[PDB]
Amino acid sequence: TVSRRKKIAMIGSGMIGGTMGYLCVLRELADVVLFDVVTGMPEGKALDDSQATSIADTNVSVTSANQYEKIAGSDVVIITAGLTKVPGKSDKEWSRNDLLPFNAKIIREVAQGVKKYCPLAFVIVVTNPLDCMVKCFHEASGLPKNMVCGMANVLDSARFRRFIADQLEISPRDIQATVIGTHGDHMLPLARYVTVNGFPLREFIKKGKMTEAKLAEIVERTKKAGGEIVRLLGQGSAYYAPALSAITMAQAFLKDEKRVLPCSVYCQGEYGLHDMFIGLPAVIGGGGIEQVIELELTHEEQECFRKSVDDVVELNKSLAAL
Amino acid sequence: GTVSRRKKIAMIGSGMIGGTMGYLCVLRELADVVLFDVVTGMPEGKALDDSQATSIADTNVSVTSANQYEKIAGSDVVIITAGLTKVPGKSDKEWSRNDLLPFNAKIIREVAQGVKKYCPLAFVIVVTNPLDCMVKCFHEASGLPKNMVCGMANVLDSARFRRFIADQLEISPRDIQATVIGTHGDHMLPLARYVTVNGFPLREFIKKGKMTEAKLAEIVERTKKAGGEIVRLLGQGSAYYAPALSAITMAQAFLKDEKRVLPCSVYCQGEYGLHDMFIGLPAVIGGGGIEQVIELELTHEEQECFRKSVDDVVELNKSLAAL
Amino acid sequence: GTVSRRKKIAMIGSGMIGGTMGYLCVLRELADVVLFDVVTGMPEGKALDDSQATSIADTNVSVTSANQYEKIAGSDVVIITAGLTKVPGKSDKEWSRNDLLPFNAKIIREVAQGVKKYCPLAFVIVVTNPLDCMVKCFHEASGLPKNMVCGMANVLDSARFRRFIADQLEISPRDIQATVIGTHGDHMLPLARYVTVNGFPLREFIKKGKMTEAKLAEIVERTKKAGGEIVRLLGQGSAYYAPALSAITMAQAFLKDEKRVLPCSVYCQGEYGLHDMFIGLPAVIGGGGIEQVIELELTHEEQECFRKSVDDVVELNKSLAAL
Amino acid sequence: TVSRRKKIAMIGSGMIGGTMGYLCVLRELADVVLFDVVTGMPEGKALDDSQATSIADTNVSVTSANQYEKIAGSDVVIITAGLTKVPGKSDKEWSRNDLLPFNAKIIREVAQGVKKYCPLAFVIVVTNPLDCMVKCFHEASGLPKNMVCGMANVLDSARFRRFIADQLEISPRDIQATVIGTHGDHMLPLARYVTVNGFPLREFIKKGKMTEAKLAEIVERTKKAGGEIVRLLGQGSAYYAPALSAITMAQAFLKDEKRVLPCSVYCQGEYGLHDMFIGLPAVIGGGGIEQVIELELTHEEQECFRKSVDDVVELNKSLAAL
Ligand SMILES: NC(=O)c1ccc[n+]([C@@H]2O[C@H](COP(=O)([O-])OP(=O)(O)OC[C@H]3O[C@@H](n4cnc5c(N)ncnc54)[C@H](O)[C@@H]3O)[C@@H](O)[C@H]2O)c1
Ligand SMILES: NC(=O)c1ccc[n+]([C@@H]2O[C@H](COP(=O)([O-])OP(=O)(O)OC[C@H]3O[C@@H](n4cnc5c(N)ncnc54)[C@H](O)[C@@H]3O)[C@@H](O)[C@H]2O)c1
Ligand SMILES: NC(=O)c1ccc[n+]([C@@H]2O[C@H](COP(=O)([O-])OP(=O)(O)OC[C@H]3O[C@@H](n4cnc5c(N)ncnc54)[C@H](O)[C@@H]3O)[C@@H](O)[C@H]2O)c1
Ligand SMILES: NC(=O)c1ccc[n+]([C@@H]2O[C@H](COP(=O)([O-])OP(=O)(O)OC[C@H]3O[C@@H](n4cnc5c(N)ncnc54)[C@H](O)[C@@H]3O)[C@@H](O)[C@H]2O)c1
Ligand SMILES: O=C(O)c1nonc1O
Ligand SMILES: O=C(O)c1nonc1O
Ligand SMILES: O=C(O)c1nonc1O
Ligand SMILES: O=C(O)c1nonc1O
Repeated sequence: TVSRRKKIAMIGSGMIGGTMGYLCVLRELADVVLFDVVTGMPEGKALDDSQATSIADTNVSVTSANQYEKIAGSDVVIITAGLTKVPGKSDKEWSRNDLLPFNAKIIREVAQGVKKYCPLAFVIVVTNPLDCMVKCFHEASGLPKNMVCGMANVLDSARFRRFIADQLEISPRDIQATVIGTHGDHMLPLARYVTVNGFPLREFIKKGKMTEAKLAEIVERTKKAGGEIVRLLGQGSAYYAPALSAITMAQAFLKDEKRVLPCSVYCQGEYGLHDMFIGLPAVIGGGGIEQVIELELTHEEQECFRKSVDDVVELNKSLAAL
Repeated sequence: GTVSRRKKIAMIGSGMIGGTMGYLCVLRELADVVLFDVVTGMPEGKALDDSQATSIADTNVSVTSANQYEKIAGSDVVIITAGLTKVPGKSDKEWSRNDLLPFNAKIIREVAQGVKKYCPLAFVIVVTNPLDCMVKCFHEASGLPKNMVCGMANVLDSARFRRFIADQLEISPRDIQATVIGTHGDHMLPLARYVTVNGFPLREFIKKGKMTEAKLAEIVERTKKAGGEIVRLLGQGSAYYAPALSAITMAQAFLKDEKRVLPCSVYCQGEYGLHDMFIGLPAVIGGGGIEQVIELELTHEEQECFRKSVDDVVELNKSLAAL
Repeated sequence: GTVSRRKKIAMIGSGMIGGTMGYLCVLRELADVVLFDVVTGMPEGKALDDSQATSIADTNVSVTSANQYEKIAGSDVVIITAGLTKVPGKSDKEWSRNDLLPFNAKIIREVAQGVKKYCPLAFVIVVTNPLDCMVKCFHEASGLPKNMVCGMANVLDSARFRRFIADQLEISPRDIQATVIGTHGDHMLPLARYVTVNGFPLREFIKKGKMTEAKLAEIVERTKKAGGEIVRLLGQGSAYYAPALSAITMAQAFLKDEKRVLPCSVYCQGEYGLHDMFIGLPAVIGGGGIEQVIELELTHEEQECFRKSVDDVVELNKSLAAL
Repeated sequence: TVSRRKKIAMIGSGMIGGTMGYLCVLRELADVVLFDVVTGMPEGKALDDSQATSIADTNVSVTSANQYEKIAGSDVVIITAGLTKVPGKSDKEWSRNDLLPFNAKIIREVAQGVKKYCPLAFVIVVTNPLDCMVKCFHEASGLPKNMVCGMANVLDSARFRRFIADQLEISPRDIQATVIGTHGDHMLPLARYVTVNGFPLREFIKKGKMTEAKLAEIVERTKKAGGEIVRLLGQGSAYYAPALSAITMAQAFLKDEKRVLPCSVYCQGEYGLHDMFIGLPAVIGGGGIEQVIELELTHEEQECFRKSVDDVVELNKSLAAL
């Protein structure tokens, strides 16, 4: 075989892992390995997803595994391995930060597997607490700084954009709305940078297409979106938009698209941040994280951002203290 | 002042398959979506998740949830997945689509009243098991035209048949034409004789050593057991990815009048000598609904098998009337 | 008995752009296609070529040719490319869209009568140059609603603006929002101040050294001269690939009610203080046709430029009445 | 750049070359190099096609060239370089065989360029007389037998399928109709192998959905399709379906799809043919031509096939005698 297919390993074959494998089948993006510690269920997802290639009229290989040697040769690795909720807690008390002691353990295990079998892969961490887990994976795996990132802000921005799109009655394709920062209650939806095909939202508000109170409400909804879905589902958390967000990132790498997709990235001076990962606008291409966009935040915005930073910083301190 | 309105598909049942189909509509920007279910909460969680996905897919369709049939009014297509997947008490090995009869007949008749009242002009695709029995139940309970009601099953069965063959021949499933007809159950009939590689009979490939007769037979058996295998491996519910895509592919064939050949459970009126019943047959789906029902020249042997398939639907239909 | 009919797009003019748009309809299975032209023979050659392509694309739409307006009846959308691309006698360097006025005004008025008679309910997209002048000419000659007629131009101009910026910043054009408004000609206005990278002002990228002001200006000039450069390089006719995609993108926004922001020549009724004329402005295209006309808070400087753009269309419209 | 984009070189940037570059832009299939001996026009096509990426929201590089070093690193090379008609002749007398003395020269030039700058590419010859030209390119370039093929039968089959699809009122996706043999008047539309999703056409005829006379007519139309389009266009020949046919082949290689796409391939015993290229059913994947399907032709079919073979054989004799 002179021209081999792209290969993506889904470390974690739950709701998101399986849905991402499905997206690969639909777009014929790459061969898929549905890895997981659970036996049985992954083979079931693998069979379901592979059988879908017939109807999709595409041809990629979807298999399951529980041995890390199976992910060797992966171009991309998307990690969803972990718990979605704390055993016992109610949905009313769902908190991403509480998954720390449970998932760090899992992420470290995965890091060792990747370091050993596919150290040249581009890694996309999904597992929560996202920003903390990406840093955890980076340290444990030893992979280059530009080849590791966490999917979060693309999802947050998707919500931000959809809400605005509904109000303005314009397609979300033409709404540029970005959320940066830690993926949690202190994420920062950049209201001042929201544009309609480049045109500042401020101009649409001055014309009565949206009220300042509605924008504020949309900014709040964006932050609460994840918990809202957790509350409404009853079982687990969001997986459709999250799966597409991660795959969109994977494709940007695979096809060297150079798409601007906000994701938790390694900081070396940007925004005055050092030795940590946090959500920021970035460009993803064949070189991994090729650009970290440094925006000129206002003082008011810097305060909000600093609080968002405190969250990861304390989260990372708790991680170390274990 | 909208002159050009988007297509609308109501998903009656917002479980694993319903939500996945809504996701598909988002990705292809196929149609606005209504995720209907008797359960409140979950559907809206699905609607939010799927609608938020439009942003990343850069498409624009509306995805909302509902628990009131008035919401499905105007739907161009209705795909029904409402129903149980497994019978409480039964082991995974004991899983049988037929045991679902007394639980889902009730549900399908309710849905029938809802469609009859709010969107009687829709093209209806039943998915709920026992499929062939449920489609017939929906059709008589709803009163919709015979060419506007069908059941999704054989597209899924054929997909498996095709994927298995494709793997063995090292050829894309796009170029494997393998068809399964009959009742969606243990007596479904994978038409081994009609398997082709871009029109070239499989037997020529076998004669040339590409694969053996024994493997063909192994694959035929595997096709029949595919559902239960996944039920066993998942440990919860049943398949939904391929099922959702099968149904949406049929829905799209209708919406865009593609005239695709997609085997599904259809109303019989003389084909293969059958009357007043639904069963899997190769059909052509287009803007006119089920536009053609292909009647294949089956051999006596295949007829023997097909009759066992019919016996099953006939029995189920009897068990239904016996309620 | 077809309940769900495919969309229908009539291509008035089956030259380079018309045929390419039909090709696009085939690939996306967007709609049935009618390749209309006064010339006989060539259009049918295009129809055969494009229809045969459906097989390889595995899609199913109808592509036919015509020379009689009765054939475009029922069209949901009409894209007009009928007209000359260059003036015989003129050198390539002398190429100017304005010189096409006396040759295409005649053609556009004929097409107007055809649409008025056979498919007056269509969403019409004019492409023929001089664009802004031709769209206005079509609108008054046809009598169609003001929200159902527009001209494709600025989407193409913006595409160039975006591609140039994208190359310099090493970012996909998907994430570059660069817009051009005004008359489709040497006085078009690439809005440098409104150029963003996913909403982030370009000036921040310039301030950080990613690219210089001089390059921005070089690109602004390049955007204006793009058409003539291609005319010069091709040596025959003018651009058609990006043009065809620009028009089909607008057509799709209408057909599937996507509500996309696509700058195009639209009917003015007070925006920027303009009345009874068409000119390029950012607009929102959906199922209601031109659903929104965005009026940007232009600075005096940008207003000065925009006024020169308006002066051009006003002059052309005068030259037209003077016929 | 860890993950580089696929690269396709269009040797010949005329109607087909440009249209293929356009398809790459639409599908984001690969970066495109529009090569040609003509200067000016290719840069115009390159600009037009690249500008289309913005509207398509894709990101690939489309450039032009007239120096072979520019095609270095190409994964695929599609050759359309050549004349479409004999200078002076009327459209009434159009014949693919007459382009021989004009295009062999051109194909040999291209062979030297490919051999030198991208010998590891998968080559798809389009230039006519197709079957003769593929053999000409193979001999001159020295590329492996499985990495060189000629696009023709996919186009012929597309016509065959479309005509049948219209009559049966079924999508061409579900019509399997194949044409094999030399791309010319003696091409062989395999009427006995036409199926509707695997179901023999014979069964649809017995049911009155199509008449035997209509099938015969469709078989004739298929052979005459190319000349018909030449007659109707006035300028050149077909390019839309031809461009999609070649790109579909290129994609099958690039993404290792293993699609059954009839194309002129190297024969080593198949159908009793030796040292020549001719249209036959084949599977295209990452290994190039991975399979040559040998069908059990009836005696009647073998006669027709042998005449089709005679055509290339004599064509190849004329090539040698130059
Ligand atoms: N960043 C974001 O925006 C975002 C969005 C949604 C969910 N998430 C997070 O994604 C994660 C997965 O969500 P989900 O819905 O797919 O959950 P899920 O429970 O459906 O799947 C998680 C899977 O991880 C597997 N797993 C556990 N330990 C493992 C190990 N050591 N190795 C391999 N696999 C292991 C489990 O068996 C399970 O199948 C959660 O931690 C969730 O909080 C993040
Ligand atoms: N034909 C086929 O090939 C095929 C393939 C897979 C599954 N199925 C069948 O499809 C059905 C759905 O499968 P699933 O995986 O989505 O199951 P699921 O359990 O995930 O979802 C079924 C949904 O139906 C809803 N429901 C129940 N009663 C209802 C009512 N009266 N009105 C509206 N909604 C109601 C439930 O609340 C639930 O959300 C099952 O019966 C299954 O056996 C058929
Ligand atoms: N708005 C833009 O941005 C833009 C971009 C490119 C080209 N254009 C303009 O688009 C037009 C078409 O460009 P093209 O490349 O397709 O040109 P073309 O010469 O290839 O095709 C124009 C076609 O119009 C046909 N035609 C002439 N009179 C007609 C009539 N009365 N009825 C029906 N058809 C008639 C011709 O026979 C010819 O086939 C030109 O006027 C060109 O200047 C505009
Ligand atoms: N196999 C098939 O099914 C099929 C179908 C259609 C056309 N064709 C053949 O494809 C070829 C191209 O068709 P087209 O419509 O694109 O023609 P075209 O005239 O539009 O383009 C051919 C291009 O080849 C270029 N060229 C000439 N000599 C060259 C050289 N030495 N190096 C590089 N480029 C050179 C020309 O400058 C011209 O731009 C013709 O020979 C035609 O007969 C084959
Ligand atoms: O943000 C979400 O929707 C989410 N769901 O599970 N984890 C998350 O971060
Ligand atoms: O066929 C299947 O996979 C299936 N799963 O649930 N019902 C079915 O028919
Ligand atoms: O802008 C162009 O490229 C163009 N080509 O022909 N007319 C035009 O406006
Ligand atoms: O077959 C065709 O259409 C053709 N057109 O130009 N050369 C050919 O072979």
